[PDB]
Amino acid sequence: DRKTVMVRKDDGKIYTFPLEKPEDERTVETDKRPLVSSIHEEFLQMYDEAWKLARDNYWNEAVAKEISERIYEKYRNLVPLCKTRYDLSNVIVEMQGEYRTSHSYEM
Amino acid sequence: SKFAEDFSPLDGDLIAFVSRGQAFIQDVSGTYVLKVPEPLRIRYVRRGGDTKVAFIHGTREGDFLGIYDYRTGKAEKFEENLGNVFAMGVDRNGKFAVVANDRFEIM
Amino acid sequence: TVDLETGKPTVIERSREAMITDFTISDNSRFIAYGFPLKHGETDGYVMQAIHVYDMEGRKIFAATTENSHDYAPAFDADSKNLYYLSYRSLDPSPDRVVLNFSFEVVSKPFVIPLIPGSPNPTKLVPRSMTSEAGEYDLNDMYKRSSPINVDPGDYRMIIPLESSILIYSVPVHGEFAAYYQGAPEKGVLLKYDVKTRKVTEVKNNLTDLRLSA
Amino acid sequence: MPNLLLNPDIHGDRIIFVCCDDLWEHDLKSGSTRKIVSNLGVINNARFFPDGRKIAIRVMRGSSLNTADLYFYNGENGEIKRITYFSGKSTGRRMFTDVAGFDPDGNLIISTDAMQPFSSMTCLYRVENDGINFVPLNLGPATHILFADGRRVIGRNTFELPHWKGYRGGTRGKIWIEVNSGAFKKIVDMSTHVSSPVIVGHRIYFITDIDGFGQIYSTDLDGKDLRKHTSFTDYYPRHLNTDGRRILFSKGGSIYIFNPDTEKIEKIEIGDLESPEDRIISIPSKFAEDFSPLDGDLIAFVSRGQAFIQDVSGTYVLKVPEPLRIRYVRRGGDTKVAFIHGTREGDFLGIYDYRTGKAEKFEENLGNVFAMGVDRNGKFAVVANDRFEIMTVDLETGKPTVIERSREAMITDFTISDNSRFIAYGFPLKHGETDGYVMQAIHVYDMEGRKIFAATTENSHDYAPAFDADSKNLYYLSYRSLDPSPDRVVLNFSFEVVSKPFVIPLIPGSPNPTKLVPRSMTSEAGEYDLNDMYKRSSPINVDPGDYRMIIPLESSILIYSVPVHGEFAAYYQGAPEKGVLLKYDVKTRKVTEVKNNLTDLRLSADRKTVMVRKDDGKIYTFPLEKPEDERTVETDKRPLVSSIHEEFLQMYDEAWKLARDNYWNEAVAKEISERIYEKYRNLVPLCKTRYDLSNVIVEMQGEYRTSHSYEMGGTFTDKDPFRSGRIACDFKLDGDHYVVAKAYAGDYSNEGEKSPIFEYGIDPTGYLIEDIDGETVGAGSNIYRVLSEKAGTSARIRLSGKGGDKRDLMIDILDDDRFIRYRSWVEANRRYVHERSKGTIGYIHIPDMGMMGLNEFYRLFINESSYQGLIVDVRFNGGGFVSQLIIEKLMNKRIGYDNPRRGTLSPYPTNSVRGKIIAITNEYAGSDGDIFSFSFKKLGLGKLIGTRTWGGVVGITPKRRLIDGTVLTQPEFAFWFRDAGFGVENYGVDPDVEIEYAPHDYLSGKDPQIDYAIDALIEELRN
Amino acid sequence: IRYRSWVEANRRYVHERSKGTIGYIHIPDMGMMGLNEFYRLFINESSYQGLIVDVRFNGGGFVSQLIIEKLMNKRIGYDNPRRGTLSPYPTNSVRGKIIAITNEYAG
Amino acid sequence: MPNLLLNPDIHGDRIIFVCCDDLWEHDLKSGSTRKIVSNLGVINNARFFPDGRKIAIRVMRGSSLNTADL
Amino acid sequence: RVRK
Amino acid sequence: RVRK
Ligand SMILES: CCCCCCCCCC
Ligand SMILES: CCCCCCCCCC
Repeated sequence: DRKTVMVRKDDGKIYTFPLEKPEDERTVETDKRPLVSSIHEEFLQMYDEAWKLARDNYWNEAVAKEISERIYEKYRNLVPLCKTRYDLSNVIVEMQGEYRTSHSYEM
Repeated sequence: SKFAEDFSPLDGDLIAFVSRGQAFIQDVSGTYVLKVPEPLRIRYVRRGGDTKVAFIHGTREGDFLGIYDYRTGKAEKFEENLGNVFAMGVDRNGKFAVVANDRFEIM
Repeated sequence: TVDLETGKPTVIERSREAMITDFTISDNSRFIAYGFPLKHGETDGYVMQAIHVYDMEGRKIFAATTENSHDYAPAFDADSKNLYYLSYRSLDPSPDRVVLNFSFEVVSKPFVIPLIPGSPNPTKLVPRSMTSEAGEYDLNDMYKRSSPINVDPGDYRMIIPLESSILIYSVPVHGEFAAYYQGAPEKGVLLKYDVKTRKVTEVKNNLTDLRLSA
Repeated sequence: MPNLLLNPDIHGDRIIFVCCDDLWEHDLKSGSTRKIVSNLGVINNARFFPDGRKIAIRVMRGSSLNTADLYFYNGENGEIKRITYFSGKSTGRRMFTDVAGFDPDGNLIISTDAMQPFSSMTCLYRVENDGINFVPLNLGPATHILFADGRRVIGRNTFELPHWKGYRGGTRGKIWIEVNSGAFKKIVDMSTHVSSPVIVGHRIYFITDIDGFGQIYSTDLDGKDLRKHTSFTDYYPRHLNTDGRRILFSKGGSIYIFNPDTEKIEKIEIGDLESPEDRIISIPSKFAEDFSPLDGDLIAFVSRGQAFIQDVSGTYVLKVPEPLRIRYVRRGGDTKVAFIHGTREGDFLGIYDYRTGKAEKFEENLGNVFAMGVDRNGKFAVVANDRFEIMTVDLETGKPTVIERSREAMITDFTISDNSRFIAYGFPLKHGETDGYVMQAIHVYDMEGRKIFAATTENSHDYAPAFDADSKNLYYLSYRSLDPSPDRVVLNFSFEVVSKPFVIPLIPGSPNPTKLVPRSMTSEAGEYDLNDMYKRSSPINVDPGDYRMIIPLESSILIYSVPVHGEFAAYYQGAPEKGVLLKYDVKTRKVTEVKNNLTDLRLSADRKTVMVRKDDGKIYTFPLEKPEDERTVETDKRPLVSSIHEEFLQMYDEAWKLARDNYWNEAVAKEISERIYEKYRNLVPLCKTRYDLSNVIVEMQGEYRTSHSYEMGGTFTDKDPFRSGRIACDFKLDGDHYVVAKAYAGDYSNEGEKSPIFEYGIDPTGYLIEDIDGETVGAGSNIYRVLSEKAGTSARIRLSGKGGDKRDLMIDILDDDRFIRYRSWVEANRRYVHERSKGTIGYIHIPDMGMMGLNEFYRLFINESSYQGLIVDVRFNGGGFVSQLIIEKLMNKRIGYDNPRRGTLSPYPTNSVRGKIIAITNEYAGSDGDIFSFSFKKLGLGKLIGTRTWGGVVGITPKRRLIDGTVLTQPEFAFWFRDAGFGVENYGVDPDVEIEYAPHDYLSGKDPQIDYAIDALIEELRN
Repeated sequence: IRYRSWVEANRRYVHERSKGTIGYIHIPDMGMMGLNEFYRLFINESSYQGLIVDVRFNGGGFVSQLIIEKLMNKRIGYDNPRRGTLSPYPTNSVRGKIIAITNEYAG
Repeated sequence: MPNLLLNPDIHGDRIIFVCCDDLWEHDLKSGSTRKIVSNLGVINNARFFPDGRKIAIRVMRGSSLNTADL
Repeated sequence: RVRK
Repeated sequence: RVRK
């Protein structure tokens, strides 16, 4: 409706103010309700995504179809043994190495 | 806040935002919060009507368009694959939506 | 109620303790909210006051409030959807600076009662998309749906519900010597509470009395 | 360097116990040890399940371990899981919400008050589906539940009481037993306290100190055949636990074993286990205090016992080079600051120059200092000790010189004239060795001629003395402007705003400077003459209020005002008081606001810099001339550094000293202290955590064998408190859905007294909870957890009642619903008393003798006082100090009436009870509760029904805390009842008629105490 | 000023004549002023062996019940401090024998 | 549900390794295992000193383990 | 204040 | 208020 403006400032916070009265901005709070999730459900989700991006973005589509399909299950079976983000990292990095190429990082 | 993203203003002075793969409809205050009833990986949330919001849900298969009405509850999720979505928007009359994928298509 | 046409007065209710001088009429002329002084014994040391609401249709009286303290200054909102009033129920003792004693100085607070069950406290700013009002008048057990409005306790004498704010008449604590011997008027101040910002401000001070248009 | 082991449990060869807040397991066989669980917060109890496989653990969270919940541990897969989301309230003395025992089927039975109105109602519950559902045993409050031969064994108040050795009050631990598949009989009820009961074979083994010290005993399942087994002398034994064969327990920090058969006691060998980093980092703001402004726009402040000189920014910080415990820091020169250093010996004056470095510390002892100040010319200092003395210490030599000594209270309120010649101070006095009030008159001391003068008369309270720049007139405040303010609920009047400023010119003949008397019309310039100066006193024309400070300026005066407000928050939450800085212009005689939301204020020596703390906890600083220009004082830039072992020793010695210095009886103090010091000091080095120290300290406080020796505050963990989502309801698992078993509500029209669901015009009772915020709850979804995750917010809850009735409302998920449950209870009992007495008896309940008590008493006193009979239920009364006030009310006797032309009679007095009164009391009512009970009988206001009360009438008033914020208390005020002496202490009060509340009474759902009371009054009401 | 002068005179008189063993309090009326004067001295005179509650010339009012309720208190205990003097319980309790003075000008 | 063991070191019968970011010790002889150190952050390397008595540990800290110390 |  |  072009009447409401939402913005983020260099302080990381999010604010909102009417375009007509930009002096009246409020702070958008979100940390009131805790965010809830399951480590094993997220870890699987994250592995599959990492596995998909690795496949979908490899420079050579051909090599991708093969490497992906040949390393998927092998490394997926380790996810359930992971309990920490660091455990997941170990699995994911090792599967990224399966492309035998440079620039496969995790930051 | 540590995993938030895609903050968007809705009607009735409401807010929509995504975090750790989950989506929410809340007021600036963050006191009244509603989670979109959808499994992991909500990539995007966009105003699609008075009390209806359109979303992009991602899975190992790909990205799919969805719709949720935080008033009634109806959340019929589509199945037509859209590939890897990176931009999504809805017209002001909630008739259709525009989507951009990594195939370099606009639809 | 006296028919301004014919002249026929019709008694609605009669208290047996004191006069019923504190009353208000809804803007749609359907309800009459008033303070009803009562006692739970022909020798009680105190007289309680419960707000009563009278419906012109069906001609029946309802209990807006319970009979355990002093509830007053009833007032309806423009659309006649919720009833507002004040009460000395927010008990909290204040220390005496000379004599080992405590008194209830600022225990006044405003409350509201939506005349339509299901509807929330309008001051709670509950998103319309998340509520389903538009029910229908039902004054039964309305004293159960009662809810306070988030305003610091004090000494209030009037509450006026407005569109997006509420006016409140405050009376800062003070001695009673001058009032007892010199009949000196009491000093109040008109305050404003913005429902949105939940912030309070001063509208007018040095007031000793106030009246408001229809 | 060994650890402090404690609270063990045994099972076969394996033995679990607590060390460093974490849980450990030891195998007698191999002799090895290992930490099986950690990083959950502070753990104090671990219980082996029947199979010995899983373990139930009670863990505390919150800075002061103010919250707690239960966890499960599966030693098979190493799984950990939170079981309860009650966020039970606990304190050092009452660590509620724990494991009660295990039923024959091998299920866990817990004890909690999470859903009860009174903390002491630690009722028993059976855990189902790992915390999904909770089934009540309706056996009443209990701490232990054992089973033997199909017989329930209940242990009431059987937890350990280290803080009170030799306790013989009514709340002493007792043991009951089933005899007729529903009938119960009390079997162990010794004169002293019985703790940690266990059953090996067919004997119950417990601990008591009837012989003068803690030991282990046992008796058959009939409380008969008593036997004394151990004969310890070093440290009391604690936490008995068994597996059916041998008993396990801890003592002086070691884990021991007792074999019922052999009757042999043996110590388990464990040795060193964990020695964390001794050098710790803390946040200065978290322990800061005594913030003061210096010259060059510098700041001085104390934290965790250390002192610092920094800039508002907190970028340039200097620590005062002095060992632990700096009590006070005060500007003493351009670059020099005077300080008060405390040691086990006492408090001493010191001086430091943050420019050069010279820090010559004095040695002349000053006793216990509580106020310190320095003149503007750095010549001397003024000090106030707990001896009630005010003195001047030569900042050069170090020779303190006592000026005057009060015999009522400390002289902490004083000021020095800018020319360093006069010292004005508040002098607390009495006109009788038994007066009910203490007056305070300002005194002025002249350095020349060395003589004291009376600035004010001794008939009220005069304070906040302050001199003007030129040192010509003395200003001060007083509560003399009497004028009553009406109470809006109870027929009463109080002195709310009776504070007003006054002035006294030090030169006779000179008028009140604020009177603006033309100089041409006066002839000042006389000469100092402080004689009968209280006669020349004059007020300054400023409306009466509640002033705490007065600062005379050139052509204006600053005044600190405190608007009237309730005291609930301040009394229970210690919430700071809110003030506002006001300015009065002498010329215009108009007042204005300089700064609000202030909770504290300090002012420079030059009167140019103002330092204050606002209601947001932060500290600010602004020039008095330009108050609009304030900056925030930051201190968390530089990490606070310390050593656990150096601090722990320091803290122990202080706790040990206060306990000695504040005990009501000096004699007993000299002996107990000297006899327990070393014994407990040797445990400090074994402590690694604040919790370890607590154990040592509390046990040493218990050595005074008196009530009110508590330990509150302090930092025990960095874990956030547990959360519990509440909507004032009771849930029950029925099939695959949770049903609203109960919907609590008290006075619908009051505030915060009902389930938030009621606001939507529907009683949730009976309805089925479908889902909360989208997530489905029920058979496979813990509603308690879900609610916990929504605590403090509003969530959408879908409900379902009779027929196709379905609701979908936005409910406020509260963080707590105790009060709503309390009010519900009171109203229930109130409704009950009416119906049963056919509307002829009133009911009133007093939860404690504090602000809340005062609230609840009057809340119903105004509707129940005019019935034929009155029941003043004071069960579970937590004590306080306002008992005398409530008694004074009930003491009134109706002797007349007012007959109006219209209306009903008016009883005289108004606050008079119409007829017969009767009091109900249990063992859970103590302190002032004790006083009230004895008094009720003593004054013959009526009969007392119930059970002997707590028995701790030695009051306290803490005035000093530990460097970590810990607030320890010491029994300092022994209550002496006429014709009974101190008898009440360590005993309680005996009711005229004793009506027990057995476990079977709870099973039948009957209150034998309230019933008797009602039935008894009806009998008296036959006349 | 003359009233207070009188009260203080009578107060000084009662002390000297009872060799400092009797207190004095005067109640001008049973209104706000009475309440003021009663407590003004009640806090310094209530702990003498005896107390004189002079109510002559009392102009009436309504707070008599409140003042009686005070005097009705009987001292039944004390608080023994480690430092300081005894604290009578109740605090608003008259220490000993009380005696009232009244004339025809009190109604 | 087993864990993900990794980066071990050996010394006689004793064997230290990492599990759940924490350091564990295993004794081939007895066949038992125990966590010897925890709550320090994320550990990825543990080395036995010569005497086999002390152990040098590398632990990482920071949201993204961007920092480390021994 | 002498709490009890 | 019943003044007297
Ligand atoms: C400086 C001493 C502080 C004493 C703590 C509170 C005492 C109040 C007496 C009621
Ligand atoms: C409208 C009636 C006014 C009554 C005068 C004051 C009555 C107060 C009762 C104390």
